[PDB]
Amino acid sequence: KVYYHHTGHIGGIKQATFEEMIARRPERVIEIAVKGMLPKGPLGRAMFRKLKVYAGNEHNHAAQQPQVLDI
Amino acid sequence: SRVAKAPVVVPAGVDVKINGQVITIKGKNGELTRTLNDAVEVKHADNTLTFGPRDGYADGWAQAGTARALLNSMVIGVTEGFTKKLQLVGVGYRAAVKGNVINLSLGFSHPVDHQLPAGITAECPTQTEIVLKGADKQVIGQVAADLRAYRRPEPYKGKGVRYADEVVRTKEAKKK
Amino acid sequence: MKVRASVKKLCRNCKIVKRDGVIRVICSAEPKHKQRQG
Amino acid sequence: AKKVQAYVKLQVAAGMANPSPPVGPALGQQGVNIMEFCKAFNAKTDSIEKGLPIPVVITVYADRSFTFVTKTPPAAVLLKKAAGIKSGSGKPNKDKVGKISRAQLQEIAQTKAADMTGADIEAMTRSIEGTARSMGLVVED
Amino acid sequence: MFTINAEVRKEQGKGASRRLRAANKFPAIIYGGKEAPLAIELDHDKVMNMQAKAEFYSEVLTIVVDGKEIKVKAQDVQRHPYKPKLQHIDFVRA
Amino acid sequence: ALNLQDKQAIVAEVSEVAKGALSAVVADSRGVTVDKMTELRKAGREAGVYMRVVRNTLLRRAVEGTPFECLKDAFVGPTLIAYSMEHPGAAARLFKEFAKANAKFEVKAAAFEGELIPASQIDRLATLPTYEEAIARLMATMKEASAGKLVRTLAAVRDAKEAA
RNA sequence: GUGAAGAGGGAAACAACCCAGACCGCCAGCUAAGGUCCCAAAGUCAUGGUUAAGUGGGAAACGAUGUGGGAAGGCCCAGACAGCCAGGAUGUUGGCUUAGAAGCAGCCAUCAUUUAAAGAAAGCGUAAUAGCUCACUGGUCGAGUCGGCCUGCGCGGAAGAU
RNA sequence: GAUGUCGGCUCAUCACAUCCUGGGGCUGAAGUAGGUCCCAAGGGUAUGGCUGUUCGCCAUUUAAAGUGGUACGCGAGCUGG
Repeated sequence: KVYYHHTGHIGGIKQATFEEMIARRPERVIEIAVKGMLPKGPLGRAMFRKLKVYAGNEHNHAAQQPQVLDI
Repeated sequence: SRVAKAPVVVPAGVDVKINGQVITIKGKNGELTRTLNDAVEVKHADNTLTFGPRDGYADGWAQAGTARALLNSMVIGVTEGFTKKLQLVGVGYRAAVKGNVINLSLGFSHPVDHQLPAGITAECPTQTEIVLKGADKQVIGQVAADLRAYRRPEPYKGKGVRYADEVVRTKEAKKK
Repeated sequence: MKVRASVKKLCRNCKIVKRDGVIRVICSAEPKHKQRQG
Repeated sequence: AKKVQAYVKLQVAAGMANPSPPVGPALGQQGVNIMEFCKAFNAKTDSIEKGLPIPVVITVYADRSFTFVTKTPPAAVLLKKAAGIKSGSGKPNKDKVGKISRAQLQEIAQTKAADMTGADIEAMTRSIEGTARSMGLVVED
Repeated sequence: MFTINAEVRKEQGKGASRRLRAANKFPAIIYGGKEAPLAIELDHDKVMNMQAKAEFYSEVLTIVVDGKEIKVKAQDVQRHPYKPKLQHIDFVRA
Repeated sequence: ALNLQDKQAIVAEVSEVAKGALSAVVADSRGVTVDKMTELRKAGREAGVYMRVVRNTLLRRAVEGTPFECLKDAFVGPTLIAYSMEHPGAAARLFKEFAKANAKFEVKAAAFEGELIPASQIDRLATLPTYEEAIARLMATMKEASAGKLVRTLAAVRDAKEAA
């Protein structure tokens, strides 16, 4: 699992292992895991902007009184 | 499968502490002796270790023999201690311990900084003779294994650090 | 090691053992037998 | 492995184990000092004819002290003398360089009797048959 | 040597034989003498792993069906085009 | 079933000779070592002793199908069994012939005419006076009991009454 | 047959494929092929078997002590299987070859002998002799194991202009 | 009712089946060196001549003188042999 991209430069694919992506900047494994689950352009941007992950275990969301949900 | 059927019957005075799947073997004359059984479920009884299938795996007897082997090796490590005297052939190489550190030369311009895991201790009578002491059968060979990283018994003239069983065997040119 | 395909028994101690999805010939007579893949 | 074997093999002429080449390398390789063996073999060789190579089978302890059985000359030396042959054919069965009767064979077999383990003087004879066969003597009834 | 069983054929035709082979059963007949051929169904892997010994064919067979026993020896074998598996075997009274 | 008869036959074969033996002797080696065994077969044909080397699986199944005397505790661990139905002293002599290039503590026990003979005692049976020397010790024993003991006691009560 | 002379459903969709043959309208309902975690309409479906490869969900030659089940069968506590240890002998360091030439440098013999027992040797090995594992024998050893065959599942072979 | 060419220059780009350093197995490899040999697309990757020349030959550099594709890349960039 190496998260394939070609943003625009240099011969080759460029890559990053799932482990680098969870150990450093940990948001992104789960971020580009839900990305492909939402439709096309406009509706898929509109569904996405409601979510936040931050880095992990550093949340600021005490004051709203969050409703717990188990998966 | 016959060595998965061995009831072990652990010795008197070895402390085998069971958290269900995690087992910690303690006693005198070594440190840091443990197993995480993850493929197989291990019940202790009072001392008769019994091996069977774990949730989310399908292979059988295959790690149950390993559990037997690995738990009993550990038990045997704390009781008598498995042989401790290790040694190397080839002039000018060495493995002289000075404290927690193993001093050797490889012609390198840096200090090699080869050092012991926390799960072993060592001392040396002579610069080519090393005695590693502990009660985990895996660790004593894991530091040997790193010592061997660039000093394997060579396949021609055989020089290297020599210990226990090793799967390079040495070979000859065709017979004279 | 040479990469190859299909593993055969070169000497009476070629055990032949499956490490990952590739079968290694590992022998304990001669170091000469290490075919990496099967 | 102790690296111990009973009945390690040697063949050296009864007056020539004073030099090392007639003993060859093997003895040295299992660590029996050649002079010490030479003195001990000389004490037991006087009823044996000199220069006839005697097989001697040694059993060895840990500390490399050694014990030795000395034997009457090979069935192959005796068979060469009795057939009027210097040497064997160098091919078994196909090549003939002579012939042997049973009565010359039963006496070769008694000359080995105290070394031969067999329970019958016929079994002992039977054992030396394939030694005549190898050297191009036909064993005739 | 072998003591086996058989059933008499419920269904005949091509359409009928193929639903037995879907179920890992196969057919037979015992011919010879003055008397009729007894058409029968067998179980496939009952005789496949017997016929691993050469004794299924070298020695006669006890085949009991509706309590009738006549004694029999194997005859010529029909096998599937590209599998050794038995499509049909013939038998003669012995 | 077995592929061969050798393992099942030998159980019957060992019980047969070993009830019958007037002496047999059960001794230890786990690899009897060839120089000595062949030297014990060489001599064995002089003396008329027979020797089999035999597994504790066979010896246990033998005790189970057939009753044995005074050897069936010495079958435990690695075992040779040498046995004689004739000249019982010679069976025991064979162990002093094996003791010469090898160890004498290896006997666990023996039986001799239904008697248990313990490991230490059998070195004495193997000493084996000849018939003239046997008659002569039977006389020393009777001349001892006759006149030697007689004076031995009367001196020992005379010393004791004499007071200091 | 379908398109040509056809809507609508599914397929990453096309001209032809699988369903099917658009009268128009109805915030009606069912069923088809094709679907049923999100994308996206419905099953993270229940029951039993099985696998470590994202195999599944990309193809052949070919091969192997990768992995499981099965019935029929040999071995199968009278002790397997074969690991671990220990013996591995008597003529014999057989003949030739050689300083020695020893099962294993090369070649021919390829056996016989006391044996409860050890091939004049399968494989290794100072290049060779020496030592070594190996059945078989005797300690440990007290249960599965192997050939045939049916069968679920795996493997590498399968490296490219973006 | 048209994607318009070779050789060369300019400017590049992507596949690794890597020209090379680098890590490492085998070797009938003593060590060195080579043969054998797996990983790897990151970076650097020479120049004058003759011919219309792809291809050729020669002189020379470089530790070294690579492999493949782009309307036979690239005239809504350059030539008219």
